[PDB]
Amino acid sequence: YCNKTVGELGDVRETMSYLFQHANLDSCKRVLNVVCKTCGQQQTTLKGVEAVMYMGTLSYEQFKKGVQIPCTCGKQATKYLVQQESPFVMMSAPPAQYELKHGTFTCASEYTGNYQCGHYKHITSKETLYCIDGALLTKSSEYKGPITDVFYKENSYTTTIKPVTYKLDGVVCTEIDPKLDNYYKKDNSYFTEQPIDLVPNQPYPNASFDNFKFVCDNIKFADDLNQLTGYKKPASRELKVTFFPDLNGDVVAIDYKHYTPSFKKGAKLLHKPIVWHVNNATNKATYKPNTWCIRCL
Amino acid sequence: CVEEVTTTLEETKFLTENLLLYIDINGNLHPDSATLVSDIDITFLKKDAPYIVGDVVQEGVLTAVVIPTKKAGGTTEMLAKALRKVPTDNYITTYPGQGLNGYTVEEAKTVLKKCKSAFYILPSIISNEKQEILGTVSWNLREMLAHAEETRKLMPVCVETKAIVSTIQRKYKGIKIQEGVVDYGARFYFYTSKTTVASLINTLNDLNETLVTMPLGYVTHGLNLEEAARYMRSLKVPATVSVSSPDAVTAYNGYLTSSSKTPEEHFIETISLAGSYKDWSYSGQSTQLGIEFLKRGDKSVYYTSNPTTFHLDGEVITFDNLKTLLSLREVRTIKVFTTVDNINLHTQVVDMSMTYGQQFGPTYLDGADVTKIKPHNSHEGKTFYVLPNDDTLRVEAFEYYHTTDPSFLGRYMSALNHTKKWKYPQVNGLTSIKWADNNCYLATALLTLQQIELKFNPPALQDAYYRARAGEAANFCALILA
Repeated sequence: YCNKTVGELGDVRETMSYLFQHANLDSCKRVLNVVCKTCGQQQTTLKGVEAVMYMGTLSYEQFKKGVQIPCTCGKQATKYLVQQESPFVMMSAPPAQYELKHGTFTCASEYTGNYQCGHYKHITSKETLYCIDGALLTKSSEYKGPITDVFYKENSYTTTIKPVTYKLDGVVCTEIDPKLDNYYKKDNSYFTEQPIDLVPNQPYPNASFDNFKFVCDNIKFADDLNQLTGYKKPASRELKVTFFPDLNGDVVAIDYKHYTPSFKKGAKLLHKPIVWHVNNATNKATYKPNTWCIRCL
Repeated sequence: CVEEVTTTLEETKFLTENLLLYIDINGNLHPDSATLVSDIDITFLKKDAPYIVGDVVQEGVLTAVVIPTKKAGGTTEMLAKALRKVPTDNYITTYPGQGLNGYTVEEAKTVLKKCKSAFYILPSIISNEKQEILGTVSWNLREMLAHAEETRKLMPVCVETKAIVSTIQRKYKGIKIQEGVVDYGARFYFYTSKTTVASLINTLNDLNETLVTMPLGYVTHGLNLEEAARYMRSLKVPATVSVSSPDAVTAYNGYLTSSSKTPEEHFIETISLAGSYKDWSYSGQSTQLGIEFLKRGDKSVYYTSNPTTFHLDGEVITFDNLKTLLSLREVRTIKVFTTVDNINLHTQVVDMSMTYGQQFGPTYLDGADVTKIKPHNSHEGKTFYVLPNDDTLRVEAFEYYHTTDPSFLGRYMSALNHTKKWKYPQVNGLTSIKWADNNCYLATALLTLQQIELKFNPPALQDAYYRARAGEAANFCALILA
């Protein structure tokens, strides 16, 4: 059936492929999922012919976790397999080394030789790892060497590993288990950076500091805030500032240690605007966030 | 002056060759402005970059204004003033803020009306025809009154708010305060605190007037900001919301962000964020016939918006029907073993939506009742037993065994079947058990019973102890555990 002659060299892959062609395993099912960074994700379903074999050194758990493949768009894509209704799955690849122990796999075969001459050995487990080389027998509990032939046993398996797709203010990206909860979500869209969960703030576009007055018991802090605004009489509106944890005032003073990436655009505690202070005073590292927060006001 | 023309760009250039464009802070053209001057060099826009948020760039017959997007933040009258920074002349431009900027068509038209310049308008590629009914701004009371006066909108004011009423009288001198409608520069409506928020909302709906008002209940009745936002969403007429605290404005914006789009587009966006729905796979790509929807197997779905309807294999299905069909994909199924002689080959397939009892009836597993318990993943591949109900048999069992448990028999049988799998050798004439399922204390109790004087009231229990001391410890242990 292989259409070869006596003494002719052969490949285990093609022999097993022909055997499975003449075998009867049509009821087997295998479903795989492919995830790309930007373009999109796809689902792949395979029948018994494709389910039995795959080209790679991946084990069962390695295939479950995911594989790396190049996408047609030039980016790198992630592929993983969680589906099985079949007795076994076979894995093979170009030569490489592997380490295995008793109970971690079904059986494996070893090949060591040149392109025109090679030797084949198989490993099987009954009580421990057993290796047979023709009339020779080897028994051990652990083994490590250049092995590329994988056979695994499974009845049926299915879990809930799923990809996630999200949009970043103008761009749709797909990732596996992404940290999207750190962003802020509007309806069904996320914002640029990742702050702590807080109400966003919006600065004035190309506008001035609106020429409003700051009032506080800490007169030095209020004067520093006014200097941040470039205050000139008369005042358009007046607001009062109170220090944490006193939230009764119009504005709340917050220590710079609570800075978050979104605070470069604006900062908020509750619905009221907030200001930054160090040692009950302003400094440049707080002057810039205070400038942006006043631009929000 | 605002006028919309059906002529092409070159034909409209006959009226005026000046063009008005929109760019970001870095000078990058917005898609409409980018398509308008795609054949002309755009480096002069970025020549003076970076700018402040809101600026104007002019060169030759091309005019541009820097505007932000609502994703980062923006308001209506600030955009109007930014456009007012442009010198007053005749220009050809699209509606400002359309597309990615997030501004609606009505807001753009109002902004253009506020501007002193005359504009000739061409249709935008991405038009925000759907109106954002609720919008929060940081403008103070005087700016709110100026906006209401310029747009001729009505502002309801509660007379109990002494500071706001005093400020209104300070700006619009001579106005009287009473329960009535006053038209003096801006449009005013006054009412006492006795009027409920719901009654005020109903009155505003009856008037059908466009409004610029404070969040109802938050300032006038002491309600929280979320309740005010919900009440304003209950209001039908569009309104502009502002408060003295910009942080409250940001909180109101965050409230408005959730459930912002229409239900069909909101559902599509939710599926896109999830990237799937139960077992479908979302694609979200555009084709010549329609935009793609979630896909399962080899068949894909496509939708066309306004009205949002879905297409599948040449058939059209409504949004509600498709959503209802997708919601019914909670079918979780498991395969479990069932038997009577406990050695035969028999298998049952059960769904995880319902409990074991709802589908089959009285069922137990290793002494644990599963009749009123919904399965999970770890229950796959387990063995179960089912027995009908008979009160007379249970009464007889109670009479024999002196136990009132109605579920005793099923748990006892389930435990006995599992315990029969074990082996019980002996050491020094005393039973020994290989360690399994934490049987150490059970073995210790067995050893204690083997050495002490012991009698029982139930004859069945006494016979079971007799058999256990002879090596048939499985049944006795099962009875003890039950």
